[PDB]
Amino acid sequence: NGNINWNSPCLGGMASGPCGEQFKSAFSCFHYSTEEIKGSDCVDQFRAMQECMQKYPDLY
Amino acid sequence: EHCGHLIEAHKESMRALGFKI
Repeated sequence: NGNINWNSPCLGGMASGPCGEQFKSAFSCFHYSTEEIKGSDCVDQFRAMQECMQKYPDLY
Repeated sequence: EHCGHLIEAHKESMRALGFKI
């Protein structure tokens, strides 16, 4: 797999809430890649994380 | 240890992509 293990402090606080899966999906898509930039091949997951968290400031 | 050693890069990369895409 190569997964994150989501108990890690403050990363776990983004891997949570309404948009937690957008963090799971974005940061796993990046960690599976390691090309050059955070999600250079994955931008739709990080875009969904913006598109989700732009609804929710401090809600979770 | 402190909380979130990659967390500014989490927030600021999703902001930078929030401007770029």
